[PDB]
Amino acid sequence: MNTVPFTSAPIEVTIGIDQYSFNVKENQPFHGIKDIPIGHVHVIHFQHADNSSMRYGYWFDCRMGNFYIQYDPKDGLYKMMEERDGAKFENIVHNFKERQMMVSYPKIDEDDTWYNLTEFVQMDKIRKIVRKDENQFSYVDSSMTTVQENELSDPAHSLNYTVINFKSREAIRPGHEMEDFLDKSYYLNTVMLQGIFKNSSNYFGELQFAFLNAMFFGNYGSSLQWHAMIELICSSATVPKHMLDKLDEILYYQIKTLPEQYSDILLNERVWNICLYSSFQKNSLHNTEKIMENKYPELL
Amino acid sequence: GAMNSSNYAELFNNDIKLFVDDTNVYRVTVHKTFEGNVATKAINGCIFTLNPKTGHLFLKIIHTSVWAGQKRLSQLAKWKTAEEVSALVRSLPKEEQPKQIIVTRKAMLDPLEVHMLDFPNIAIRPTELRLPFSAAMSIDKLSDVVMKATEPQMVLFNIYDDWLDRISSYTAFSRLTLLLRALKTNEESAKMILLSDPTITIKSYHLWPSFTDEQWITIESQMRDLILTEYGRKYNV
Ligand SMILES: CC(=O)N1CCc2ccccc2[C@@H]1CC(=O)O
Repeated sequence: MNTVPFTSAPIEVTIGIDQYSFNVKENQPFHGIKDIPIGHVHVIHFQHADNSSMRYGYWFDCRMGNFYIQYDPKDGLYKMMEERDGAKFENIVHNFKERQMMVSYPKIDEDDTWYNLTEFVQMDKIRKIVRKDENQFSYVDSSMTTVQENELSDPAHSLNYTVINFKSREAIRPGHEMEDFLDKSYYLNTVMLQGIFKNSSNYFGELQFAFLNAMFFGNYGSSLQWHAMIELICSSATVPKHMLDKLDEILYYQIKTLPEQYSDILLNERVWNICLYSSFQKNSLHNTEKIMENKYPELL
Repeated sequence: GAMNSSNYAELFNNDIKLFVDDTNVYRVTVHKTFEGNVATKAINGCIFTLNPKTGHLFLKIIHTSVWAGQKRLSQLAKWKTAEEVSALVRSLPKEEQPKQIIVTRKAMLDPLEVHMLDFPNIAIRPTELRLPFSAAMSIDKLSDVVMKATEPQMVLFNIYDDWLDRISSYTAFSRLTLLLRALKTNEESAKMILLSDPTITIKSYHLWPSFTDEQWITIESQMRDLILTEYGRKYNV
């Protein structure tokens, strides 16, 4: 179990850690989060009580270092920092606990949800989408635009998701215009899987990261990317069978975790009706179809 | 963006543009078989690609052999249209290539955009004008060259004959659309109006009769009357 201490909590905030969230009052005695199931990935995120604009947060792996949060009164946000003095960090985290001013990461043993949502997400790939090499953790917020969006304005603050554009030369072989537009298998298998992502694990990892950035920060470009990566698979007549069966599990858990009252903003009606009812893979997403119908029938 | 009656005069500026109408590409007759069923038979079709400023019409004849052994022909027809328009553009020198292509039917947008990926500076747009280019096959000489074709063929016409010697492009396009709207609404009566006087001839190299300026005014009135008469008949007005 790892710990993320907080120096203090000078401003009232809602704090998310992975799929959980809790509230901290202004100047409340709060010194962070204890008992974190070390994993391969976590996210800690913030939405200030006095301004719910800008949700923001940090993706991190407890195995890469000792991280803590300190509020910056000049920039007005909670900042992640790495503590390079391990003896100092151990001194804090064995004491702050000893004072009992930390909240415990509340994991139920039956609940496998965080790893089902982040199975293919890895920090090394996160750090290529969010470029900031001096830190081992990665900052994302509600406003950051994607590289693709920028192409249609600060490259340092962009999300470098893989560009997917169904009406592009990359997606359409000259001489195969109708074929490749109606069946995106070439673009999925040769261009994306074999060429760019190299394997399905990296593809699913970016798909999962995009979903989570959309849900936790309300990042619109991440939502576009999530939907694009689903539609690319579903609109391909030829998809390895291991990929289809795994996709159904991935999407099921994403739909299961989505807030019920956030459906009007996090689910694209066109993409989902196409994937579940029209596409080549309409019959290949049995579990996702079943949760979507019984949880969000109005979208369909 | 889409074209409409606000930016209508823009059609006659000096940026080359082409209308593309695909409604006569896939054409069939519907008849009854021997078991009693109903079967279709394709007949030759055409793509109507018209530069509205100069009158130039690139009539690509779609020969029925295109369809042999193919499935989902109404879908294929859109992609075949897009393939041929792209080929036309590619064949042209750069300074003659269109800056914009306006499709009369929105279903043509994605096929044409995909086929035109090599030309990212050519804008592909729909229109909110209801244009009557589906009645192109009511023009006898166009219908005749399409039906007689035995292989794919491109035929060039000036759909304005020599009118631009005397009137503006704007006026010529209005006359063209009036004639075609009348032909679409009551083809036989519209043809009567045009061929009523055997002393006014169609030049071997023209599509329409050689009317004087004052005869065109009369003809246009008669076509407006035909269109309004048919409206009243249809809606009981
Ligand atoms: C695009 C278009 O309408 N063209 C260019 C190609 C071409 C070729 C043969 C005859 C006419 C045209 C017309 C003439 C013109 O409008 O400038």
